[PDB]
Amino acid sequence: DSTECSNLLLQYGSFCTQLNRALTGIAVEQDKNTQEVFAQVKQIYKTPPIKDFGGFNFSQILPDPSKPSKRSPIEDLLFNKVTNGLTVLPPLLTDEMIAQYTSALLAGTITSGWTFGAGPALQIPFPMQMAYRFNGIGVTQNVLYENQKLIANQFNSAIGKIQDSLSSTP
Amino acid sequence: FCGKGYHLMSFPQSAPHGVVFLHVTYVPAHEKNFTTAPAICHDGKAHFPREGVFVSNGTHWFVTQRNFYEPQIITTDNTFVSGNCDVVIGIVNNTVYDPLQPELDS
Amino acid sequence: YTMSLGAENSVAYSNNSIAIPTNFTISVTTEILPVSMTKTSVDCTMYICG
Ligand SMILES: *[C@@H]1O[C@H](CO)[C@@H](O[C@@H]2O[C@H](CO)[C@@H](O)[C@H](O)[C@H]2NC(C)=O)[C@H](O)[C@H]1NC(C)=O
Ligand SMILES: *[C@@H]1O[C@H](CO)[C@@H](O[C@@H]2O[C@H](CO)[C@@H](O)[C@H](O)[C@H]2NC(C)=O)[C@H](O)[C@H]1NC(C)=O
Ligand SMILES: *[C@@H]1O[C@H](CO)[C@@H](O[C@@H]2O[C@H](CO)[C@@H](O)[C@H](O)[C@H]2NC(C)=O)[C@H](O)[C@H]1NC(C)=O
Ligand SMILES: *[C@@H]1O[C@H](CO)[C@@H](O[C@@H]2O[C@H](CO)[C@@H](O)[C@H](O)[C@H]2NC(C)=O)[C@H](O)[C@H]1NC(C)=O
Ligand SMILES: *[C@@H]1O[C@H](CO)[C@@H](O[C@@H]2O[C@H](CO)[C@@H](O)[C@H](O)[C@H]2NC(C)=O)[C@H](O)[C@H]1NC(C)=O
Ligand SMILES: *[C@@H]1O[C@H](CO)[C@@H](O)[C@H](O)[C@H]1NC(C)=O
Repeated sequence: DSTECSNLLLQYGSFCTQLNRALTGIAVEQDKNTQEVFAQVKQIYKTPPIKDFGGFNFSQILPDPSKPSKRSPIEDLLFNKVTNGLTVLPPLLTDEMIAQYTSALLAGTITSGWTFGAGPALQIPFPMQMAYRFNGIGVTQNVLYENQKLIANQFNSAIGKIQDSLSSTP
Repeated sequence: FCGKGYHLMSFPQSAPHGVVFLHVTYVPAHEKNFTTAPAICHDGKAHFPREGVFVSNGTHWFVTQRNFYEPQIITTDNTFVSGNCDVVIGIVNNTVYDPLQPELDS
Repeated sequence: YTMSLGAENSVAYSNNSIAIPTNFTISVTTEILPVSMTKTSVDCTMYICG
């Protein structure tokens, strides 16, 4: 609040304007970064109420209705595990909307495959989507269909191991 | 990476201190519902599409390519056999035509 | 206002139904990328002292 200091500071010119403009550019760049990463869909997709995906379990990655934050158990664990003229501007997208964007992406990739990223969301059963992905890596569809229960069990076990590994590693 | 949709090709255009890419992409349109199955059970054998997907318009079963609706008769030429019908969950019963069958008959 | 994220779409998922496209659209989109800047040179001695 010293007026003599500001009068002497005016001799240095527009340094303050350059610092403010650089910080403003960084601040809008952060919002642009979040927009580029998470806002890749303009349709908010939802999963069906019945979670019949041919044995595949997505409860650890789908949003939890019991939590007020509407986050997945993995996302809830991730958010718990991260801990003079100065102002902190809030981000343009709140954590709830970023969680909503991830929920829309998860619902699109579960119910529609990769079709929603290239156009309209075309529904496909998840054991058929998985077979298509198996054909993408050069494995025949029969291998997926014959061993569908084992693949679903392995996927569920791996997702549980992911949650345990995040909860157990500092 | 090269536009929204299934990328077909791209055109470069010069711009002042920059480049403009005209991305020509293929977007699916006018989608329609069909009843689908993982496999077709015929003669105690499980048939899977070689390159397409089994679809049903309500009464009849066909095989079509995945990204465009083009129904074709389920034959041995466009399906492959792996195992019996007891393992695949959701296998349905339908006939599988054999192109060679009228040939040895005549 | 509180900004909307997108239009709400519910995908009609079931374990035995698929959606197959019957038509297509040839879509051309623009992507603008900067390549270079203006090449500026500053004579340090002339700028500071003339
Ligand atoms: C999907 O996975 C969840 C989590 O692994 C399963 O929920 C568990 O269910 C068992 C018995 O039903 C309980 O003993 C556990 O405590 C539950 N865990 C959690 C985190 O809720 C769920 O049963 C699985 N299947 C379906 C269809 O949702
Ligand atoms: C599903 O498609 C098939 C073939 O495109 C339809 O079967 C044909 O229907 C026409 C119209 O009645 C008949 O003239 C043909 O003889 C039928 N073909 C055969 C092999 O029987 C069938 O009607 C369609 N089903 C629905 C519900 O649209
Ligand atoms: C699909 O076709 C198979 C083969 O005709 C059916 O399996 C037979 O079903 C009868 C009646 O239940 C049994 O007596 C036979 O022993 C079965 N044969 C075999 C090899 O399993 C099957 O039931 C049909 N499924 C549908 C939904 O029509
Ligand atoms: C495929 O069928 C489903 C249900 O038979 C259609 O989904 C319904 O669409 C109407 C109109 O938009 C909605 O009012 C319903 O709420 C939807 N139901 C469900 C369960 O999602 C779907 O539109 C059909 N797809 C096509 C391409 O016609
Ligand atoms: C696929 O879509 C195209 C347009 O995207 C359809 O072409 C139109 O057909 C109508 C009636 O025949 C004409 O009046 C329009 O002028 C056509 N548009 C263009 C751009 O040519 C085409 O008929 C559709 N095909 C199917 C099988 O649905
Ligand atoms: C789909 O679910 C129904 C029960 O609602 C079941 O009868 C049918 O066999 C299932 N189909 C597949 C392919 O899992």
